[PDB]
Amino acid sequence: KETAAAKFERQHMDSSTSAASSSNYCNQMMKSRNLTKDRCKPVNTFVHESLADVQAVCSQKNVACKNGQTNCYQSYSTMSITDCRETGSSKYPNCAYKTTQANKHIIVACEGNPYVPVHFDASV
Repeated sequence: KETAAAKFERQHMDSSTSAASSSNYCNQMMKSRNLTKDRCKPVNTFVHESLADVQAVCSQKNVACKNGQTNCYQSYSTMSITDCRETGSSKYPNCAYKTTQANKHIIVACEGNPYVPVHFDASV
């Protein structure tokens, strides 16, 4: 099936745009990446940097993950991100989102050989 690394790219990477494309960005992207198929995923973050720069985070600042595991890493620089958050009106199958752009440090969990991002933990 889909590898964990491929799943991270599908759920979290959008290098095509530099910021939140428009007020409709999250509605379009949550659907097109298949994040509304079985339910409305309540929150998700997209990162607008190159794949190379996000993979490099696995050699940056080691920090504890929210779940207590020790394989999380925080970026030294800020990155361009978009947060998608489920609105009040939203009801499956018609999921609806608010789009918010920010520049923040990202925290990701890394695994494997090669050692690559597999989950998005937080932004700070």
